[PDB]
Amino acid sequence: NYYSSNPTFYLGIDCIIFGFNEGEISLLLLKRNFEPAMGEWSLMGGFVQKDESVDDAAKRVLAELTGLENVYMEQVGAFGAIDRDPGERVVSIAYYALININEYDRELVQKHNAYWVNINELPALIFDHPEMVDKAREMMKQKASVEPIGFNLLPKLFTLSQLQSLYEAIYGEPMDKRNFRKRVAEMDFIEKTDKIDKLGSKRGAALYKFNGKAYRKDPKFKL
Amino acid sequence: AMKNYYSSNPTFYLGIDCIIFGFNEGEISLLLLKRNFEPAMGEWSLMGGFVQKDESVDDAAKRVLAELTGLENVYMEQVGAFGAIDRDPGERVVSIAYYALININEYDRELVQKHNAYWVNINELPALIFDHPEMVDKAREMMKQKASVEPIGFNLLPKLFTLSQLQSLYEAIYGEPMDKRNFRKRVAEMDFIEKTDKIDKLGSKRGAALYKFNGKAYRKDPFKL
Repeated sequence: NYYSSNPTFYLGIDCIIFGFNEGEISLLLLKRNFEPAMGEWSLMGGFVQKDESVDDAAKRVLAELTGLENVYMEQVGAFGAIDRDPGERVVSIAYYALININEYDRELVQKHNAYWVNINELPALIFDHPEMVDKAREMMKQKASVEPIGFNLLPKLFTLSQLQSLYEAIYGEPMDKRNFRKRVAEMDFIEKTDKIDKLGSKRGAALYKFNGKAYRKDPKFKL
Repeated sequence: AMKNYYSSNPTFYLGIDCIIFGFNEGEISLLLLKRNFEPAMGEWSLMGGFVQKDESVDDAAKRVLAELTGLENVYMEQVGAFGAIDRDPGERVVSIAYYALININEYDRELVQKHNAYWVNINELPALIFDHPEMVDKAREMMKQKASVEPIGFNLLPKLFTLSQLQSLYEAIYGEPMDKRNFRKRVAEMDFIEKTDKIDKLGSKRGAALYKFNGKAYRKDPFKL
């Protein structure tokens, strides 16, 4: 009764999907195999349905591309400039996700014509997607300094050089090897295993694990 | 082929909701509606509205705020998009919450009276309808974080303020007492907080030195207190 004199709008979802590999952060991007903007680069996206909450729409859109569930996700914001989408008025809610770049459904990715691209060497993204990406990076950077969300970008078992390399990539600057390793030593919820990562016959390094339960007993993450 | 790329999807009401912070006599307050309209007439809520066809989401938030307070060029931050299915039991509404910092000594009182709105101490709030309590919590958390790293607090104060008022404000932001001496030191070292030759006079017996925030000077060189 009360709300009907107001207009209604398409509610897009757009996903900034972060991955980490070989000292580089990358985004999972569509090279669109559909109109509008076929052939152009964009974030993975969709629309909110009547079935679902906005949060669940984000989960669904991410699962449609990657097959993943229970993904670490944060809402970035609601982008609502009038002409952000030239085809129609669409207000899009952006989310970012941190996934293990080693674990996703390769079939689904191939069928969406999607690609991992280094975050500092992105092609031109359509619409206001470049803007969304900028805001997502800034928020993730900020959160990753005060909370251990970084470990979602790594496999369950990781080495310290891998971990250092992650934080070097997040902040785009080198870190002192020595004192970084002391910060981890006195961080109790980062447990050292008896397993090693064996890249090759000449390469090995101790594998560590992130202990979620032990972190929440004392949420003192800072590095 | 893309003929129904858009139209195959549903459309939703886009709500606007404003958490409006004020500060006065050492307390942070929120400007709330005791609704004089339905739904939830007689219950307490945030100031609200809906995005229209001619306007962006941010401009909707400005408009809504202006409808209540008459204020423009207000410091505002988008809090988030709240899109749980049943947040509004009457109808499906995805609402985009904003917070605003205003000077409680300057607003349109008849506009506020028209909307039957009242300032309430943020620690002694009435029950708010729908998911408004969740919006306030998130807004408080965000505003607190931002105020430690940027000088957004000065929007809560008059152009001229005493260090006593400033300290009081930050004590209220952080809900804890601060060391008067160390606080004075951090303000003395900030060049963009200029001391004035004016004093705040309450009676003939009360006086205190007034200060000013110089945004120009600040943006030349950025704040931590």
